[PDB]
Amino acid sequence: TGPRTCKDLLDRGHFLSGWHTIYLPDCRPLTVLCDMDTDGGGWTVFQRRVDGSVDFYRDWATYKQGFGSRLGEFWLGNDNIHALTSELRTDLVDFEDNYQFAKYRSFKVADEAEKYNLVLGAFVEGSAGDSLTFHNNQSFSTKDQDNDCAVMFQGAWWYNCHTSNLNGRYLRGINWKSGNYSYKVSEMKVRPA
Amino acid sequence: NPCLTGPRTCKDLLDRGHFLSGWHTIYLPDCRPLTVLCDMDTDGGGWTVFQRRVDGSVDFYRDWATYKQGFGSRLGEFWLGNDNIHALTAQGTSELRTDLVDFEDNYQFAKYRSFKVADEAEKYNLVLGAFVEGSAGDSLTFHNNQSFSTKDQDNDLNTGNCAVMFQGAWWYKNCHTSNLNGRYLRGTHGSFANGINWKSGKGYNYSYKVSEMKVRPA
Amino acid sequence: LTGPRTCKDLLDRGHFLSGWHTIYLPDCRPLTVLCDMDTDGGGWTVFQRRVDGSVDFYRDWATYKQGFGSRLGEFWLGNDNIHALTAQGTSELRTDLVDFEDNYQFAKYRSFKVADEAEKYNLVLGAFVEGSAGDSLTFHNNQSFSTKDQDNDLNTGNCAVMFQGAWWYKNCHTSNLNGRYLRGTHGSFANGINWKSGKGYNYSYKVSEMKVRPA
Ligand SMILES: *[C@@H]1O[C@H](CO)[C@@H](O[C@@H]2O[C@H](CO)[C@@H](O[C@@H]3O[C@H](CO)[C@@H](O)[C@H](O)[C@@H]3O)[C@H](O)[C@H]2NC(C)=O)[C@H](O)[C@H]1NC(C)=O
Ligand SMILES: *[C@@H]1O[C@H](CO)[C@@H](O)[C@H](O)[C@H]1NC(C)=O
Ligand SMILES: [Ca+2]
Ligand SMILES: [Ca+2]
Ligand SMILES: [Ca+2]
Repeated sequence: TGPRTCKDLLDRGHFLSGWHTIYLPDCRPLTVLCDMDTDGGGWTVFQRRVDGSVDFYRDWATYKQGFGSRLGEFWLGNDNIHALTSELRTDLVDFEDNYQFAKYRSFKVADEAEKYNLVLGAFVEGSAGDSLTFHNNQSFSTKDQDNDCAVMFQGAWWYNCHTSNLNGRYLRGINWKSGNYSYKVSEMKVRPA
Repeated sequence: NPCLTGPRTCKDLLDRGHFLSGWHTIYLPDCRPLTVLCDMDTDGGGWTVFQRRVDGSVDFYRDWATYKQGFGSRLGEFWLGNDNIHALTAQGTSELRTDLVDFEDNYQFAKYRSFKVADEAEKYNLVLGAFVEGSAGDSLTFHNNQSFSTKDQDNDLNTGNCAVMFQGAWWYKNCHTSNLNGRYLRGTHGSFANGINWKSGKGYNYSYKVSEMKVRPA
Repeated sequence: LTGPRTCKDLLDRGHFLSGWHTIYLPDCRPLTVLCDMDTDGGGWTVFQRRVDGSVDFYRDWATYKQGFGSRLGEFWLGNDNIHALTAQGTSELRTDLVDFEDNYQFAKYRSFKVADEAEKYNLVLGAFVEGSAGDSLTFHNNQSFSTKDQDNDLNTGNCAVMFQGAWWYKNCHTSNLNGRYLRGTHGSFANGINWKSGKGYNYSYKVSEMKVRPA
């Protein structure tokens, strides 16, 4: 029928990163941020931090539906991420402009009934080093839902409790252990396996 | 056919499950499409943003015709246009919100119960309801029932030219206690009250990093 | 749709804010482009934008051909698109430049056309009309586009490599707007976002934009 993914869009000749609408297997439309530039492109970005203008210390309902701005920082929403999911790439930039990434061969979040349980594939490569497998098979947790954190390190993650905290505070935190240091830029993105 | 099925406000859009802030098209009461910036994130969301300053990349020291039609960029700073702002507030009760950020990352705000600008014939007269609350303090009530003025069309209550003296465009009285369309002066300035100023907020000598004005139906 | 064919059409239809809109190319191919509705009367289609150095412009032929970058920031629209945009009739060109002290310079030319890929996206430029940046494009008239992997210049070496850009290089250049984002004055010779008649071979601008409008 029409574009299912950012990869479809890239194959149809959309070469600039930006917000495009795609159709989920639901057939429900959704405008997403396509990264057409990184690692071959065709990535759908579901998380972005870039300047600390958006509060990421949010409750369950807010993470469920998504929040933020197409103009800047956002979380796409756990329902959308579930519908969406296919491999994972996390991109990270520090304040010295150093680039660091990690790539997982598969990435899926379950539905709300399974509390958006993270089921993550094998680490593939990445100067950032593996820091999410250790959170595999864990529900998602927000300040208004325990799960052995969210309040301790101020954020929301598949928390006993973490080795990455990308929805943490913009401290200039947004931590990746293998990578006390909060990154300038963080992006989480997906692409058909 | 799209007018009758399309959304009429950002609140409608939020109601249809649009949770990310961004530019969407809505249909004015006369059925004309208008691409607006929806703030879905702040104070429950569903706000239509008609003003935004963020980096000083756009000149806001503009004439009447330019303020009338709107100017700026969807990528950054803009004024939606006085005709559009009138169309959006002409019928019913839109509350107004003002969000301000300083260069030390202090977020401040002001909220009013209703906000309407009249049409061009009435020179976009401001009809402002009650100040509800806001950490930024009230700096708009002073401007109720004032015409809008630009450097080239002085409709203020000052014997001189407010828009020229304070280098902006606004519902100036004699002259102002707020000046959000003022120069992008970046924090403190020696020049007097000619920046993005909110008197009850950071005063007449400090120009905000971020300014946003937005409406939502009551 | 038979609708808007240019950013100027959009402006006439009452689109007053700069931003990305879709237009219909001469062949009815739809294209989403950045419209500058603010500058010099507005109605400009922007095909090049530098603003913060977040995008690598040191790219190969295929990449310049199809376009690259981001609607959120820096981009090159793509040589095929630029050709499609400028084949029929008269597009005038405006080049807008902003230094790190926020001073604006510009250059305006009466006509601007790039040929198709067979003709190596040749520069066909009209008379300089005015501009505070001076004229650093006319030197480049009637010259094939070159990238690091496709050397069509008049130098015995590879201009694109020597000045880390992609341009209508001769021997080698007087402007280099797709050069490295070097942030102001730089010791290194002429490998930044340079406009000789502007801030010279040793100053790289903060902002650069190249745009077209029906004359
Ligand atoms: C907005 O401001 C306009 C000025 O442009 C106000 O118009 C003025 O309204 C006052 C009411 O407070 C009128 O004063 C009254 O004058 C009559 C004589 O006509 C007198 O009997 C009363 O004792 C009282 O002083 C005044 O005429 C009028 N002036 C003009 C030039 O129209 C208007 O009231 C304001 N509107 C709102 C909603 O505040
Ligand atoms: C352009 O240059 C080509 C060779 O590169 C030459 O054949 C032709 O005469 C030139 N045309 C014009 C109009 O300058
Ligand atoms: Ca006056
Ligand atoms: Ca080659
Ligand atoms: Ca050569």
